[PDB]
Amino acid sequence: MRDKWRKKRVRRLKRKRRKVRARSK
Amino acid sequence: VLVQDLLHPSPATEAKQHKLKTLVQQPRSFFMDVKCQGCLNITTVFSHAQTAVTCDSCSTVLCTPTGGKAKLTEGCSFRRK
Amino acid sequence: VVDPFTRKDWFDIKAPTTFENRNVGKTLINRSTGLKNAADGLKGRVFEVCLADLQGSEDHSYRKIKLRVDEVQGKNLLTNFHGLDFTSDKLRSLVRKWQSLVEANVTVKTSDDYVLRVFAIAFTKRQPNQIKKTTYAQSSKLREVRKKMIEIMQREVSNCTLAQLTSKLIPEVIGREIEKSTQTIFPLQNVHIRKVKLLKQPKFDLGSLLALHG
Amino acid sequence: PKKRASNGRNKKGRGHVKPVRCLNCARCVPKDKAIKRVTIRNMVEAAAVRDLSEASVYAEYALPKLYNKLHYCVSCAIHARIVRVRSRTDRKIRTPPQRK
Amino acid sequence: SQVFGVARIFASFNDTFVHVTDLSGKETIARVTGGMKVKADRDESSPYAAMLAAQDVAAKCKEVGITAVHIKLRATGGTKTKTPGPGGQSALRALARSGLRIGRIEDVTPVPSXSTRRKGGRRGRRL
RNA sequence: CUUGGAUUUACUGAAGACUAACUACUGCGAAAGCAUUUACCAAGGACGUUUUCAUUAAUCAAGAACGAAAGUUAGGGGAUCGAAGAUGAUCAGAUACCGUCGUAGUCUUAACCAUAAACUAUGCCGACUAGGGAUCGGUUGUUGUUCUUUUAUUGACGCAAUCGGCACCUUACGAGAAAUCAAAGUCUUUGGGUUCUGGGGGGAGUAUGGUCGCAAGGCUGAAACUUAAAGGAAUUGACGGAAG
Ligand SMILES: [Mg+2]
Ligand SMILES: [Mg+2]
Ligand SMILES: [Mg+2]
Ligand SMILES: [Mg+2]
Ligand SMILES: [Mg+2]
Ligand SMILES: [Mg+2]
Ligand SMILES: [Mg+2]
Ligand SMILES: [Mg+2]
Ligand SMILES: [Mg+2]
Ligand SMILES: [Mg+2]
Ligand SMILES: [Mg+2]
Ligand SMILES: [Mg+2]
Ligand SMILES: [Mg+2]
Ligand SMILES: [Mg+2]
Ligand SMILES: [Mg+2]
Ligand SMILES: [Mg+2]
Ligand SMILES: [Mg+2]
Ligand SMILES: [Mg+2]
Ligand SMILES: [Mg+2]
Ligand SMILES: [Mg+2]
Ligand SMILES: [Mg+2]
Ligand SMILES: [Mg+2]
Ligand SMILES: [Mg+2]
Ligand SMILES: [Mg+2]
Ligand SMILES: [Mg+2]
Ligand SMILES: [Zn+2]
Ligand SMILES: [Zn+2]
Repeated sequence: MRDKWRKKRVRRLKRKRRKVRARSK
Repeated sequence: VLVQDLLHPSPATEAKQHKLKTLVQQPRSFFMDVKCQGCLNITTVFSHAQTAVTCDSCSTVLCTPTGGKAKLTEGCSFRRK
Repeated sequence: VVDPFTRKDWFDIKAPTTFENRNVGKTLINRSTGLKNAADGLKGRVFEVCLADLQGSEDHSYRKIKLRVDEVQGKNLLTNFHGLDFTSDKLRSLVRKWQSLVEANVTVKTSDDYVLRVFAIAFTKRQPNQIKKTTYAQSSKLREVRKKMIEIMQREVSNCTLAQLTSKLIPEVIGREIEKSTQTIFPLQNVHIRKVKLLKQPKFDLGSLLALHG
Repeated sequence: PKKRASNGRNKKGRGHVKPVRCLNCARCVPKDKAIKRVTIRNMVEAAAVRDLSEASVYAEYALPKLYNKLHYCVSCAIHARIVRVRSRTDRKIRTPPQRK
Repeated sequence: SQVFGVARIFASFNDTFVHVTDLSGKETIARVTGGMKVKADRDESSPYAAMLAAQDVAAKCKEVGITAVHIKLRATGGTKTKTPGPGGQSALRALARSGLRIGRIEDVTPVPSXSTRRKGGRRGRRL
């Protein structure tokens, strides 16, 4: 896939990782 | 040109060079003897003067500074020293 | 259903005496009725007519004069000067590449308190023996030319009445003086007063207007 | 690889050039990169310059010209054949085409 | 001599306006558009429709007393194209061939001295 | 959207933006960037100099200033365009292209953010090596030229030199895998000074820790595992809803 969209997908996936870890702080 | 006299450049081509690009650098400026029209009193003025020089006798401006050589006022005659 | 042209009355447009051919043309309006007079709804109209028509000569074909009607005398409309402008094609034919365009404007009032904006335009002139492709003036020269334009338009408008100024615009008196005054700055060509705008008018003086119509 | 030594534009000794919109599609294109054509056309087609001259109330009235400067993006210009694909060696030639 | 109107011809790429006023432009004498002469939207701006539109304008002009007109051709202008539409050339030729007399001709397309942002977006309209 | 007068026409007014044409293988700036006039404020390069000081310099971990657009916070403005959204088409489907509206945004003031194909994909300083014509700034010598004003001390132009720039054309001594390059040359005949970066392709600019940020995110930054190629430039062909 396009590198720009591959980058956007990972940013959205990193965003999810941060929110999930925050549950237990 | 493979063979050329670098120590004795042609004086014609030597005069077209920049003042720092000759074999030995030498200024192209000079000093002048300025006669104001009013009187006759030798006043030494630099050719590239940055000052509005006035002669001692009469308070008349001899030259006005410019970007390069100073511009002598009307009625003022100069002789290179 | 009604054919609205049966109720139209024709009027004649008269230019001031500053021009030559004072018979500009004809206009029409709804005939004067009880509710609305034809006179009051007809004054204030602006007519844009080419200066070549007002003077006969074709040398003024590229300038067009705005005439504002401000008095009606029977079937005659007494118009006054409302503005000056160039034709679009004339201005586009002057703006070439490889040359400098310099413009200036100034707001100035006449002797009779007519507030005007006068727009001057000029271009750098290519010398007859010139070899290089472009003819550009340094920005310092353009500022000096622009300063010279402004003080000449200010002088040649504020020192005369609006009627006298109209007699100045027709032979390009101001344009010829700007070109002469800027000779020692840079050679210029096509020096024109390309536009005049009325911003504010003094209190209406019918006697002053009537003197401009015979 | 590099196709043009000029990068397809005319920006040297400059950082940024403000854009222009293609006449045909309104695409933002840098002013130096846009394909610009200055056109001076007769306002009346040569077929109609006669009958319109007869209908004129003015003896010896010159018909005004139509002045326009057109800006095209690369896609607008190539599609409309304003510019064409040239060979690798013919690309370097930047003198105006010998047509007029 | 003659009685002049002003033939304000607005020729866009979607239509053609043939609008004749007086000298001031405050009085409308005849306004016939190319869309009143055809039943297809695609040729409202056709040269043929503009010629028919101009002929109806000239006939209306004659019965009111307008014997000559000045021409003020314009394109859409503004942020859009400055070149006149295909119907503007035909409406001008039709008026001259209809017995109306022609005075000054001028292009009065509105041209900005900059301008506002033009529609289509940064990448233009992709077709 | 329109006989409740749309679109069109003239005059008048108000709002915000934006600075057309002139505008260029032209200018300025450290870069990002900078294009209406005038005034003011403080800067700057180059040039000229028989002025002055005398090594005060070059490049620079750490540490700083600035840093397009988008984005964030709070006021003000909100014309136009216009993410989102809504809608008419097209389509097998299109919540896509196309059309009509449209909110954030677009503009500005106070703060943040610190990233771009932020590109010349080419670090900075110094020296040398080849021809040519243009051009911008300064200076210096000179015309069957136009003009001040009637001439000079007018300005423009013309012809020569020169210093600095933005570039360009030819050649290849030379370099390179080639494309190409006056530097990407003076590199196995290998050493002028110095900073930064890379070590097959992925995993991955990911995880984790730290730190900065209001957030978005920025900076720093692995490993397990997986893989024989991935890639660069060019050649012949084939194909193209590319041109002739
Ligand atoms: Mg390619
Ligand atoms: Mg950039
Ligand atoms: Mg296409
Ligand atoms: Mg410039
Ligand atoms: Mg620079
Ligand atoms: Mg650091
Ligand atoms: Mg920013
Ligand atoms: Mg706000
Ligand atoms: Mg808004
Ligand atoms: Mg749909
Ligand atoms: Mg949508
Ligand atoms: Mg859309
Ligand atoms: Mg919209
Ligand atoms: Mg904001
Ligand atoms: Mg980066
Ligand atoms: Mg680039
Ligand atoms: Mg880089
Ligand atoms: Mg560095
Ligand atoms: Mg070097
Ligand atoms: Mg020079
Ligand atoms: Mg070799
Ligand atoms: Mg080369
Ligand atoms: Mg190079
Ligand atoms: Mg690796
Ligand atoms: Mg390849
Ligand atoms: Zn003396
Ligand atoms: Zn495009």
